[PDB]
Amino acid sequence: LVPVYIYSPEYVSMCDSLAKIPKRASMVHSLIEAYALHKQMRIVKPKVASMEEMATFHTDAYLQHLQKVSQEGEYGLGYLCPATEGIFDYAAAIGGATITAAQCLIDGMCKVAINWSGGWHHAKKDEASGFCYLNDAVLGILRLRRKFERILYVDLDLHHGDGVEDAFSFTSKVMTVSLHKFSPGFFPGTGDVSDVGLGKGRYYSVNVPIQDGIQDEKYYQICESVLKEVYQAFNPKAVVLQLGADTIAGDPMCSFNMTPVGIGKCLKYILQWQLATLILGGGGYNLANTARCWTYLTGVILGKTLSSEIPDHEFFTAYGPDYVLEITPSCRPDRNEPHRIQQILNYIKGNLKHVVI
Ligand SMILES: CN(C)c1ccc(C(=O)NCCCCCCC(=O)NO)cc1
Ligand SMILES: [K+]
Ligand SMILES: [K+]
Ligand SMILES: [Zn+2]
Repeated sequence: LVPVYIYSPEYVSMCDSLAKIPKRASMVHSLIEAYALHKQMRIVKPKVASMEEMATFHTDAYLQHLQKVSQEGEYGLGYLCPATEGIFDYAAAIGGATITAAQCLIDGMCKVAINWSGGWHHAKKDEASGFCYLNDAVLGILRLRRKFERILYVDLDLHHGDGVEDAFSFTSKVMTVSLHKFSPGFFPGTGDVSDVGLGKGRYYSVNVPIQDGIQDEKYYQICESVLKEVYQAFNPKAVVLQLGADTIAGDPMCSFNMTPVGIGKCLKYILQWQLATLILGGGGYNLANTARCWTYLTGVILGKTLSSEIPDHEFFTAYGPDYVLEITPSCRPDRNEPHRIQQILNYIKGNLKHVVI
């Protein structure tokens, strides 16, 4: 019935410590609360993932090493994933939160479960990557598999959801769809349209490479085109949706030129399928804009229209100088040639023809 909102004071305090997005969790929760949206959701405390729960995907060797280094502060713990004190605990908290959301969906407690602090899509079974030390999305998908036969993973973060795609590269039980920037030197470097999965999983991986400057209209046209085909061919029983906000105009990633409205249209399209849906966050480095985005998306989920004026709350000053919920696109050029986008969409349409349930 009402959406499940994964939250607890302890969980947010933990997430707030993440070095790349300091206090972002509190900002997001704070704005959602200022709009009184929590009163329309079922608040559920997340559990902490146990070593064995994390091991449903990650290797013991990796988890044991992560735990060891987290104690002092060849597993990818380099420049992007430094071994800081307590990182194992922060990771287990987020993995546990996504698993908890998955469990709520399986129990039929709700049709939609939200963990805005999740979405660490780059982590591999035995390697940390791109600020991600644990892949909570994979953990949630594996939990959902207990109830739902086919799971669709959709990743709208600016970056390719390589960790999730790789985890399920060889299977047809989980289809991964990622829309992302694909350019020379842009992390992680994978996900061209020709990347369709491997072996029994061939054609069960979908990738839409996009160039700088994409805006809401074209982005939704692409997303609707792909998801329509995906739904028809794959007939998913549940969905895990990653909504990293690093695609939003104003993000220091300076790549895409989206607004929450565009991402909201993609979300609505998925919500109309009326399937169990696990909602996750992800990237988003302009903190106030990420809070604006996810708060607006929470409103979309609840079917509510929010006031344009940012309500007074703990982080009010961060929304200056205009203090409004809407985000204005930049004047950066759209580098996406219509013909190339059309080619990409047709290539994908053709690939999905190979998918038959
Ligand atoms: C010259 N020098 C020392 C460097 C140059 C470039 C990078 C980099 O791109 N790093 C990758 C940035 C991480 C992208 C992950 C963001 C995200 O939200 N993923 O989902 C690093 C160092
Ligand atoms: K993506
Ligand atoms: K797959
Ligand atoms: Zn990202």
